[PDB]
Amino acid sequence: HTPTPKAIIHQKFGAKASYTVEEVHDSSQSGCPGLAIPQKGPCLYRCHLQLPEFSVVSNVFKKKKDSEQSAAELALDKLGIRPQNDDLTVDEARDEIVGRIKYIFSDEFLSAEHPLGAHLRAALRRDGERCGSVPVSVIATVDAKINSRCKIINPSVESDPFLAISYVMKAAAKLADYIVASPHGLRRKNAYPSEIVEALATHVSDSREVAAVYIPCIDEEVVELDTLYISSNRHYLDSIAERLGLKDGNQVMISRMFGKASCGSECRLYSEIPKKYLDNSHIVKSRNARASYICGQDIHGDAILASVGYRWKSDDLDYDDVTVNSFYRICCGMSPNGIYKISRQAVIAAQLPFAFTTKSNWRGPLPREILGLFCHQHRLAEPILSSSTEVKIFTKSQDLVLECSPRKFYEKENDAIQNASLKALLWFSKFFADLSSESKNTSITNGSVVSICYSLSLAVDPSSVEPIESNEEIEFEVGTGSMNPHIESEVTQMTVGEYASFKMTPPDAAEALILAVGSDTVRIRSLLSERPCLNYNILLLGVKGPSEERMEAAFFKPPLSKQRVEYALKHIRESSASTLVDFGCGSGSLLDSLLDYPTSLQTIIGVDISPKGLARAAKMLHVKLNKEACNVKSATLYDGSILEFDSRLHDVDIGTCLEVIEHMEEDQACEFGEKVLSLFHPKLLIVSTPNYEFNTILQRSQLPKFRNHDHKFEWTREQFNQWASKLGKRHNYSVEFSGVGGSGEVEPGFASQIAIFRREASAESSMQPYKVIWEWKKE
RNA sequence: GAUUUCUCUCUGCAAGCGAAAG
RNA sequence: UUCGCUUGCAGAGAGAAAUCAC
Ligand SMILES: Nc1ncnc2c1ncn2[C@@H]1O[C@H](CSCC[C@H](N)C(=O)O)[C@@H](O)[C@H]1O
Ligand SMILES: [Mg+2]
Repeated sequence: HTPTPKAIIHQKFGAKASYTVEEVHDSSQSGCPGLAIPQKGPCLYRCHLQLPEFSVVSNVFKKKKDSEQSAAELALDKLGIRPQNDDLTVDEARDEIVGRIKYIFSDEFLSAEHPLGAHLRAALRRDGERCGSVPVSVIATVDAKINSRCKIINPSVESDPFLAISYVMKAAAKLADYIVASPHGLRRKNAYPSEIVEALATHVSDSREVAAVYIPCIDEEVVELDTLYISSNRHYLDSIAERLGLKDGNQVMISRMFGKASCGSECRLYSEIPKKYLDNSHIVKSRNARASYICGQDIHGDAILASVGYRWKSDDLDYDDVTVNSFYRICCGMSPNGIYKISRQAVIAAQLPFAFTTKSNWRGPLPREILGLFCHQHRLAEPILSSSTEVKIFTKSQDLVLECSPRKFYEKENDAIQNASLKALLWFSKFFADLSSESKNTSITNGSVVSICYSLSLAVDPSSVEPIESNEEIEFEVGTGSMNPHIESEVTQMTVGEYASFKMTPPDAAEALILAVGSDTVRIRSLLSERPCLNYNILLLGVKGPSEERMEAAFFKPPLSKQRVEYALKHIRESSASTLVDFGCGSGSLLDSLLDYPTSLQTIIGVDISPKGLARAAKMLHVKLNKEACNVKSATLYDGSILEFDSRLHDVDIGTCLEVIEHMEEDQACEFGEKVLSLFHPKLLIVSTPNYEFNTILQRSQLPKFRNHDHKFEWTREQFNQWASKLGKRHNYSVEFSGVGGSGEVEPGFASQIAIFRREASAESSMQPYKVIWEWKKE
């Protein structure tokens, strides 16, 4: 385990080197002088680390988090990688161990917070000769110092736990100065000074029972509930020992911790210690199959599965009631299909799907998560996921145990990752077996989700009818085998509102699963000896059709938008002019295309109310006017509302307003018309807004049948034509209609309407509401 | 227990890119 | 304007790890 974060390293040298995050830019965005707008792009970071002497700085970084490491990275490479490089000399681990123990049985330590303190303190309360003796297993387990050292002296400790006990004893013998090995554990040589212990008893901060499990090594034997009792006068281990038949707790062994996700409590497996490492007839005991699986360590003889231990600033014992069904849960919790079931809270109801749709059609824990959780509990390294332009590898201690690669490259980081993670999970699921006839009592598409309410009961095939798994609401992906098959086939017939039921004479649920779900296990065990059937009762609550991925497509050969620009460009060259206005210049596409070709225009102007849009445009104009601007001499962009008059724009010859009107109110459309024609006097004006009747063709793949979630309205060819001509006549303009898209002949009409207002006739004050956000004039 | 590191998910927000019935 | 993709920031929630005055 080398996760050596430069950061933690600094914690070893006190909170003396302060970090400061500073935000700087990397010129990764277009440089545009003069713009009064601000495109707040991602800023990169670099960290400041003030260590006593000198201070170090990280160079540019994308992640605030990476930089802080980077500062610690440059702080330690300048020192000589002095803290990371330090590792243990084998014999030096014995010194740590030795010196550590010595400190533990020292006077002062007796009143320490560290779990040991309660253990050591508790050891004084042990009856008879057992007094003052802490059991070996505790000196090795509770304290990680001993473990970190023990691991270095021997990795074989992980597989064989009795080894840490022998190293503990041997270190105790070499340092016999205040440590005496007793048939009852380790004990101090001399009495704790009377005052220290009295001082201790004054401040103590004061018959409980903790149900656990009893695991036999004899396969035939049943695993049963064995409730152990803890008393303030006896170390909890003696209580466990007492149940395994032994005489001391000094005999008790302790496995690593496990099963938090499976059972919900931190567990240990207490078994006995072959008298060989203790004295440090001779008939070793039978290996305990079950016990060994659960904890991933080899254990002998019977064992006790329990969740007990001392916490920190407390003398109080912490525990949880492990029960018979906690045990079965822990097993099912080892397979991936099982982990999924437990994570989903419906073991008999769910199943680990075989395929991945979209992260919106899935249900329960992601293949990736349930995978990583799987490896860590399995004594393995986080799975390495390879993305190419998917390939997932499994690593455990430098050894490769699984390598996978999926053929389809879904268009998403997560999705390709999740699909590979399922294949992997299916494989491991093949190592432990999991995944009959039916009778019934009272059209759905793959890629849909059903919300059922199901109820399961175990009873004798006809005090015998007992509920096992109930559930009010759960959603299931349909067609990915994400639920028990019988319930799936049953449901795909049902329609919303129905309650169907059926039973399995031969229970389809592997008993380990039935036992994992059911609380009164004693009654469940009985029913399983006689003909037991499993009753399913489903009520359908809702459904949701197939997924929606196919979202966008190109319909018109040249894309609609460009034809619209082209069309308006034709009018600009056909009638030659000077000044042009762009009421609603999005990001400058009209102006983009317009400055790509030598056009007899003199000065351009864009007006828009969108700051995010005016920014993209000014940058484009900056680059476009740099190539030889064939004819322009004063480009300008105003952040303003076209529904407003600004004296700065006068003498407009050509006037563009490409489909903006439809983006505002129907009166705002009229008011805009009114002002543009009357106040600005454009010699020519081009307005576009799509023909509404066309939307019926595009649907084939405020109002119904609308294009944007922004359009306030949409017009028919007759609606537009009317508004258009009313405004025209009332202001002396010549109006002609045409569109882009299809053609004026084919009945649908044009896909987008266009009205060309022409001044036939060919009262002002100053007010500058707008705000010049960008300007430019050849000098 | 103090502290701290690293992850993943959720929602919020910003930006870059691409496209379109804008 | 609108949608989709990618990345950075904040907050919340779950999870793993490590050190702690001899
Ligand atoms: N009242 C108003 N004043 C000015 N601009 C407006 C406005 N209401 C909407 N707009 C602008 O109208 C634009 C509509 S979409 C832009 C289409 C443009 N013809 C192109 O093809 O690039 C948006 O950029 C929006 O900011
Ligand atoms: Mg529009």
